[PDB]
Amino acid sequence: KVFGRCELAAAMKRHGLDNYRGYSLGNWVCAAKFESNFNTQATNRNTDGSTDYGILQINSRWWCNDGRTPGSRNLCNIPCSALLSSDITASVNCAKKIVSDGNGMNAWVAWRNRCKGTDVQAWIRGCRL
Ligand SMILES: [Br-]
Ligand SMILES: [Br-]
Ligand SMILES: [Br-]
Ligand SMILES: [Br-]
Ligand SMILES: [Br-]
Ligand code: NA
Repeated sequence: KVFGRCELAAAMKRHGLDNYRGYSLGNWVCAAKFESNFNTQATNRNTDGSTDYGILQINSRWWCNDGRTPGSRNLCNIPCSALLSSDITASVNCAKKIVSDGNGMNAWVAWRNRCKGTDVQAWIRGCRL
């Protein structure tokens, strides 16, 4: 599924992401835009052999199992394929663990480089929330 901007905002809000660990909704929508272009089916392989999955590009080295990342953990206790569903519940729950592990949303490189310190509220402007 490719989400619309306001559609994703509303889905994230319903799943408790608005102001989760102090990050306003616009941060999460901005990160999803530049990580996956709002596409739940996005995948990207990294040079170390791990793969990033889904709307928030969650990495297989630490967070999910994809059966092909040898030295890896599965901290969200899910198959990586569950992160590609049109239902974002799995991605959101896992993201909540990630953002809580100490480094905040800096775990998402695109957020750091393209959202951090910008007017992120712009990403939910005009939306019915
Ligand atoms: Br957009
Ligand atoms: Br915001
Ligand atoms: Br594995
Ligand atoms: Br959903
Ligand atoms: Br933080
Ligand atoms: Na893994």
